[PDB]
Amino acid sequence: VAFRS
Amino acid sequence: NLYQFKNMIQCTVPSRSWADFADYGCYCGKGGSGTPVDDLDRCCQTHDNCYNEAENISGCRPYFKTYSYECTQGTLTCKGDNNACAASVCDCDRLAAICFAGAPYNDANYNIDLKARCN
Ligand SMILES: [Ca+2]
Repeated sequence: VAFRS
Repeated sequence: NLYQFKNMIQCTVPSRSWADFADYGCYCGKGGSGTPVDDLDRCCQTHDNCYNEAENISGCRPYFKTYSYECTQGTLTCKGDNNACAASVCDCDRLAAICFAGAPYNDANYNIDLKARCN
């Protein structure tokens, strides 16, 4: 679980 | 890698900040569970699943693997000099960026309560 866009 | 994915989004959706996609619905960002709340969330679920698959490749780490790609004149392309890991990850990112571009953005679905709503 880290990020996007 | 995540830096490259950000750039893909900036190139296909120059209308909104990349951060808008970093914490949306049940799948965009951290979350990886429950019922996708809308079309955009479904784009992210496919993307999350696509990374899980790429991870099956020996030494392949989707968040960190640097691939080769181009974004110009309205076109996003994963280049031919990618190894199996780079090619898969590049494709996952590319398909998600295109998906994001055609999906409606509902401000109500930004930053929702994952624990209560993504079970
Ligand atoms: Ca996720």
